Amino acid sequence: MTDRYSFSLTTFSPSGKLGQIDYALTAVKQGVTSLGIKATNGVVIATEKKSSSPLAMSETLSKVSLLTPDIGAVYSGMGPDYRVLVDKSRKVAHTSYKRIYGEYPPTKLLVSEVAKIMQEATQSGGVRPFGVSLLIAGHDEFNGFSLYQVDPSGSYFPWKATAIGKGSVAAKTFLEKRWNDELELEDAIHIALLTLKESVEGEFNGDTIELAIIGDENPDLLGYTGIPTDKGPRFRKLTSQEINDRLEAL
Amino acid sequence: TTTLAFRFQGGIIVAVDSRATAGNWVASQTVKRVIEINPFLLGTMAGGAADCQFWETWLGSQCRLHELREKERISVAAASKILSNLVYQYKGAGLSMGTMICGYTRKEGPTIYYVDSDGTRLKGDIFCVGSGQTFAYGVLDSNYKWDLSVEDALYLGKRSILAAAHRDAYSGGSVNLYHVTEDGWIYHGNHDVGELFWKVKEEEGSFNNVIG
Amino acid sequence: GSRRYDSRTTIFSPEGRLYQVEYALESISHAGTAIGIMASDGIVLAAERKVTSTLLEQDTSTEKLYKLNDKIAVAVAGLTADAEILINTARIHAQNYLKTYNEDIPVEILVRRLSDIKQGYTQHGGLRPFGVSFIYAGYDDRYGYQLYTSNPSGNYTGWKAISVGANTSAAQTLLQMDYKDDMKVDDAIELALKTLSKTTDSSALTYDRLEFATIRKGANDGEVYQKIFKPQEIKDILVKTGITK
Amino acid sequence: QFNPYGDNGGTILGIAGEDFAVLAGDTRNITDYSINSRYEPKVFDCGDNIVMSANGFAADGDALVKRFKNSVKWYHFDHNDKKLSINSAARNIQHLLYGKRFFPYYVHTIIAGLDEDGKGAVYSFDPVGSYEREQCRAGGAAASLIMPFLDNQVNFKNQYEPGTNGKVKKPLKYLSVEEVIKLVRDSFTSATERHIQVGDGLEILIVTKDGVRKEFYELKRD
Amino acid sequence: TQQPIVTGTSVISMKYDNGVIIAADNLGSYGSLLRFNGVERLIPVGDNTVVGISGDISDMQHIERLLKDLVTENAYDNPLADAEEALEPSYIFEYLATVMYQRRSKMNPLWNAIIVAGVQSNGDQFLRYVNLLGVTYSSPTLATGFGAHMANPLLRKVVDRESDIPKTTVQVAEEAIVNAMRVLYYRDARSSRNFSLAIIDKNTGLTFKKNLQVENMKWDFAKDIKGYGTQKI
Amino acid sequence: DRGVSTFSPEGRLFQVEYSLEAIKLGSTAIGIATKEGVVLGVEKRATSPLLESDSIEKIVEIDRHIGCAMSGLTADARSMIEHARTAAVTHNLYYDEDINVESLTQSVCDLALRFGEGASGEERLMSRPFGVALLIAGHDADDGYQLFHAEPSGTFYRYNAKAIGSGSEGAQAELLNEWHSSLTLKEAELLVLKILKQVMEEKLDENNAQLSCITKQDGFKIYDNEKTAELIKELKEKEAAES
Amino acid sequence: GYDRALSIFSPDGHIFQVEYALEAVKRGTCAVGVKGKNCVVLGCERRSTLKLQDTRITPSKVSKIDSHVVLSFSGLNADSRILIEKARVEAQSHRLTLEDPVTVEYLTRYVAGVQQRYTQSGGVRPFGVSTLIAGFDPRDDEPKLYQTEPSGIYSSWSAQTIGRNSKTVREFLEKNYDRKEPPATVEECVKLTVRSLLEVVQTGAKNIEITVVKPDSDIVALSSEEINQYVTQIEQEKQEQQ
Amino acid sequence: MDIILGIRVQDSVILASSKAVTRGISVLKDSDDKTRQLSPHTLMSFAGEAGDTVQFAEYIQANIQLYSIREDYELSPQAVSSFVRQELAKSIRSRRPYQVNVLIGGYDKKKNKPELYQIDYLGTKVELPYGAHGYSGFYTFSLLDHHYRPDMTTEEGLDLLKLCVQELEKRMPMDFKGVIVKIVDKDGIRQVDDFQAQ
Repeated sequence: MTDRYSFSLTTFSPSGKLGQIDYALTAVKQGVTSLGIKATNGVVIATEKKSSSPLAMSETLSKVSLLTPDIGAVYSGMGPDYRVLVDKSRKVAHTSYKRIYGEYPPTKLLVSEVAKIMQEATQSGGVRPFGVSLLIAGHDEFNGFSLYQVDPSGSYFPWKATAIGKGSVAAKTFLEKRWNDELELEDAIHIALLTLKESVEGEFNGDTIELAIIGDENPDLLGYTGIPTDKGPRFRKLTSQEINDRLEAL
Repeated sequence: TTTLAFRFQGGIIVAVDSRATAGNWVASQTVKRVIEINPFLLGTMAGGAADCQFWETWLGSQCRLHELREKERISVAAASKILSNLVYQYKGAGLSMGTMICGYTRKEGPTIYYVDSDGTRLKGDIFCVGSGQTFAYGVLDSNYKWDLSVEDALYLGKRSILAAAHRDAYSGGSVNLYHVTEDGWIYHGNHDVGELFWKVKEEEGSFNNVIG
Repeated sequence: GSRRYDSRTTIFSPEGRLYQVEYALESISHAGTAIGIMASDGIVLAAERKVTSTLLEQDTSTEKLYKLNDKIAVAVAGLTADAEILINTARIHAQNYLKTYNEDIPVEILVRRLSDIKQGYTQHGGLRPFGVSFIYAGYDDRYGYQLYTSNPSGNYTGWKAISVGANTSAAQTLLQMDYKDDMKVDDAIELALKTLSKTTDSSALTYDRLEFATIRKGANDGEVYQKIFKPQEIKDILVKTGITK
Repeated sequence: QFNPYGDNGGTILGIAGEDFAVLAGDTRNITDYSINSRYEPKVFDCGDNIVMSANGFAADGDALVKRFKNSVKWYHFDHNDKKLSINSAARNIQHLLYGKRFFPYYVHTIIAGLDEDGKGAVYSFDPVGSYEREQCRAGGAAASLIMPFLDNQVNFKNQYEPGTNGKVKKPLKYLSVEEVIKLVRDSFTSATERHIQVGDGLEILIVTKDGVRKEFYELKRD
Repeated sequence: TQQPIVTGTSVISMKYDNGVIIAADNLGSYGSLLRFNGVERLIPVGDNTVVGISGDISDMQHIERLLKDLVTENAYDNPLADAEEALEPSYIFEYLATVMYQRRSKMNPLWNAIIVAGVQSNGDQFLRYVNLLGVTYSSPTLATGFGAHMANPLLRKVVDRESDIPKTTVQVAEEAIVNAMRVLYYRDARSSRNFSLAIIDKNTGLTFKKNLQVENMKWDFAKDIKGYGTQKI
Repeated sequence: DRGVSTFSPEGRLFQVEYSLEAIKLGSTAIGIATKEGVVLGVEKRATSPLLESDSIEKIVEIDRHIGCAMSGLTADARSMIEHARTAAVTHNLYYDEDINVESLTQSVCDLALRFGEGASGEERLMSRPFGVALLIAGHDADDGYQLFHAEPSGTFYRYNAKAIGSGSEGAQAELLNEWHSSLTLKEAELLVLKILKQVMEEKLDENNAQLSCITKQDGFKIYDNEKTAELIKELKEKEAAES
Repeated sequence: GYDRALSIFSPDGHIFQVEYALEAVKRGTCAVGVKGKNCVVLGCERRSTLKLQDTRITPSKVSKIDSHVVLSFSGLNADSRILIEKARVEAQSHRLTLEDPVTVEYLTRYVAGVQQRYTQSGGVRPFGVSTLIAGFDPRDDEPKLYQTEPSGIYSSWSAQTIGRNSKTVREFLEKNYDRKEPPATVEECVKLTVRSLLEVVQTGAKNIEITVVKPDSDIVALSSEEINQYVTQIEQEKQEQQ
Repeated sequence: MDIILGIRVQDSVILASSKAVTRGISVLKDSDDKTRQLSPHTLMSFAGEAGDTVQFAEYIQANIQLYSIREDYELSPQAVSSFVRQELAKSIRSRRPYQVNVLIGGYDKKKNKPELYQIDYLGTKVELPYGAHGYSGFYTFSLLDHHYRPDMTTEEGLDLLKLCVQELEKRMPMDFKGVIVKIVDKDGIRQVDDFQAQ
């Protein structure tokens, strides 16, 4: 009685592929257009906000989560897989670093920690592997601003701009052409709305874009108005009005 | 308790007391003091009685099991080293053992290993172990001679026990003699200390050159 | 239960093979290339990053070069993910040898462990194995410079020139000819780059499609100092050989 | 705080004879000066010509016995009703005794019966393990008083016939069941006077190949 | 471990020819403060066993639950069971004893002392004692707590051998129990003025008179007044 | 793979049936218990100059009063022996005496039941049942000389003689005719050699046969190469003079 | 739980998984042991086709199990490490506990025992390796040669050969050895061993590795130089018997 | 305890270890030696509690000997001293430590330098040109420092060690009846039979 399932559910096929990773990727291709840009004077990430219903809050909805204070992530794939994964990433990041080295994990180090979760899950049976791909966009004061891709298997590679979801390749073409480093964060926000207007047609607004930047400070993001002791967050998610203001700014 | 073994030309002479008491009055002259491991191996009861009773019979079983397993006679050495590993684990929680593992094997000859509660393992050629050890060794030593025949050898073993029995109140009911030979051990009887004392006093002249 | 809800692919085959292992080598043969040239004053290491872009960083040149020690490093051919678990555990296996005896692990011990963990995933558990092949770039004072490759099957072999990844076949056919049995680093660098161009299709050989590391004895750097070449030092060596074409 | 361990008195006596053996015990059970029982069988038949008494502390007796009663049952099942030998039973007890010593035991156990080659046998135990075979064994609180007579008259030790008393002696005769019972009644009648741990009743179980035979002699009541 | 803070004292018993009698005060002490007066400490377990428990109340409460579960588990396997394979005095006592021995052997002990009295419905009288030390014994008279000391020598004049058991009647038996208890209240003040007393009959099953009170009052102390508050300056 | 709890319409498990298939492929083991001993004989078989043929035997001692000869897979009979030694040793320590051959077979048969996925009754740790059947022969002081056939299925029967192996169908048939209730140890051993000769396609040598015996002044005793050959020498001449 | 089945019966009374284990050994390299009455010779292939191997850190086929005992094999290296490790531990376990140098028979029982376990026990498969175990018992000058299969069975053999073209090397050896007159001198027993193993390696005289074991820890591996010399000689012998 | 001295001279590493067990007047045994060969050029001598001694000694021996066959390589005396230390420093937390103080005397065949390691039961390992444990060192350090200063041969060490042992048995009231001396150098391990003035 009870489970006995310990046989791996991810297995090799005659070609050298892994059935479960192939499947999972189809889901990711069909998922919501997300991109990431390093502006060099920041990092701007944008993703599609969506609504389920007009009578539905989209405050609760999670399309951009802060993994650690200076770092945000966005994705294309399977929403439920994303939500749990964010949780295990937040937990280990807090317990194992935030009073051990006395600060957040470096971006590359955090990409490896995610990578490991996904790989445990691919090796081991009882459970199928995560079906997701992430774009982890970040700042760490020992590497600047970074952009990574995290694949479903947990393969990762460095990027300085990319897009995943539906309609990626052409989105990368517009981004490649418009930005080539040394660019204001504001300007990268403008370029990003332009790339996505061409990418999404039928109805387009800044109330269907959810935009976050890592690329600012306020005293409010030290979390106190007194005498500094540390630097604190640089994650800031914008409200819908601010985004419409940048849509009005040519 | 004074329990002894020596290796000599003829083999090994194992000489021991037997004595159980209710007060100081010796209730019975018979207590266990020799634990029979196997037909050629002796181990002595002393120290933790219970620890000795259980673990030397146990030892006998595991030895019998080796003779099936590997089809070889055991060493006295192999026997001791097993005992010691187990003894050290149960230390600090109790467990007390005082034994000498004595045997005469074809693959070593007459061989004696000393084994205690703390896990020492020592080989020697002459032992007395006990609390009457120092006196008993005196008697043993001045008439020791490796070359010597079994008959004399036995009477000397016995005299060391009586000498010990008289000063200390932890031996002397009767004296049990065993000769461990190549082909197994041979009992040589229980000697009444009462008849034995009178003979020895006149005869040896040791602590008794001028009788006292 | 799980009997008719699972299968057994970790069993043998009517040739003596294991399904997943044979297949694992296939996965490796279309992954990016790693090359190992052992010299006798150094180790020269080259890797091709297949496909590079101006949207990927080409700036990170540890992407397939990882140091497992300051005396042993591997070059990876297969997946980043598969790689990560054996690296982290290998680095840990190091520290244990180092703590116990106050001396670094030889290459050979560390390989034999790795291989036993990899064999283990097909040997019990029902699990799947890794799909990444390692080239060990390494040191001993018993064996000089050492060059190994180990596979998901857990067989390991001693080398002084080896390749795994794609285009293995082309690199090794040129390399065996142009090899000199005892040679300096700089000579090795000339030989490597020469081989490299003609294993990379058309005009493509660039500094920023390459990862290069060399392990030299030095005399302003310490004995067995591993230099993992960052872009700019690749640019230099290409111009010196003149091979950029 | 707590240690339940004390004493509960009582006295048992085992004698190996020529073909037979006895386990005699008084039937008085105490805790200090109070009477727990004035009849409570203090020799009990465990079966197989084996009769058994754990004198000392009661609380350990009851436990020792229950562990052992289930072993008599399991030996039979697992080996098709092959009856338990006095020597084998003695080994089985050794292991029981030795099994607790982190909670140590304070009993003097004695078993009596016949061995399977037909000689009366009595075995005496030390409270945390060990047994050895003896010819005669007085046990319990009043062990120390009973043994010095017993040694003369049964065992012919520290007993010599008026002459020189040193090359002339009184010799060993294995006693009869009648002659043993006289001795045992005499021991116990003297014992009652001197010990408040002996009295009330005397149960002698005499053990023969015709079974276990019960005898009852009366003793002193306050 | 533990040492007392809460006590109950004194449960006394005897055999007669065709039953048993047991009587006990009803008490939860906090020392010498009679805190709970009325606490059950004869627990009828069926109609043929009464369990008397003396000692620590904290321990007594736990056994009190355990006995009430034994009835519920005795209705399991057949509901009309009461001499078929459940509900006999020997069963209730052996059960208690196995727990009693285990707890002391690990030294975190049940700090009670128990008297199981009943009349088997298959046999004759049952009377057996068990304490915290793991000593257990049987006798025709038994008492725990103070009553072991003081009541039990009174009991022994009526019955204390087998032979004296047919020669004691319900009336003779009841007179000894009523005498003994009067003694217990007189020389020891812990014992509550209210008691419950039960007579367990072959002839008429279980008769339990609850909440009976000491009577045939002593006021003997009045003879010995040499004053203790009667002051004249 | 294949069910571990899935029975035939009769109600005989697949795994049990498959157990019976490996047994039938070993070399014969034949026992006759007599009133002075138990004889166990095996065909060891194979003779080669690149083979040490008198270093391998199929008659292994469990105890100073218990042997077993086997037939079927030999690798399997090693796990059975490891369990059996441990159980016998622990019983000699507790009660000082011989363990019963029937008792031993039941203790072993209990661990023959595990195979497959686990139960909630039992923790099934193995993968197949054992593919060897055994003739365990012994002595006890309470039933004398005995001979037992343990099947890996669970069933164990006491016999006065039984053959197992490939060539058992013929062998058993001969055993009955030769068997009588005044048979002795010395006759039984000669007869074993007759049976073995008959069914061989070779000359009977002691590098293809091994004898063993039980006498209660020596326990389980291997009839050695030197003695077994002397017995073979005596056979060949006497047979070859009845022709 | 992964204690459930992974090795099942055949209907023929074999085991599928043991039949498939033996195939991996055959595809493999060849190892041989030939006995004198003074030595036991072990030949092991090292057929390096490619010249880009560095062969002082290319694995060997000879392990110490003990100072007077060797193990050689033919089969997957990966599996063979796992068996080799458990066998070294067992030699030291005896040494520690019995105060006695190790006897060859018990070690063989041990090597047999782990492989035997993994066929019988669930959620494990047997090793891909057959072995030869040889050495000398203590204070003993007579040779010992054992063969174990990953079935877990075991035997002694006067000589045995394994791996690829086992048939060919048995068949040859059978004509050049008798138990009644086996070789006394190292040179001629080695000559025979090199000659059998020449005939299956193809070209080899540096690709053949000989290690000759004399009583109690005199274990010496003959070199290329020496081997090239015996091959010359064999080319002289084959035109003296023409 | 057990008086165990070590002196590292120029050509070899000399360890001195007690030779007898004295019960009363007379030596019951005077054939004692307590040392174990770890490897042919790594030696460990031992002092402490007599049952903690054999139990540790065979435990450490077994592990290092498993590494020797496995790798078919001899390990350094440095390698062994780090190993011995770590293992002591796990047990000193535990509730039944060993109470064994060791000296491991080795010739590092791989540096070609002599090395002497003194290791406390605590796990305090120190490399020294001479050392002692306990109350011994008060009498013998005062000679060793004055009369001896580094860079002295094998012959010189022999005489020095004799002088030391004679003062310990007179003036210090511990009795252990002299030492029998062993030398660990390049060519392995010999026991120096003589003890008349060496």
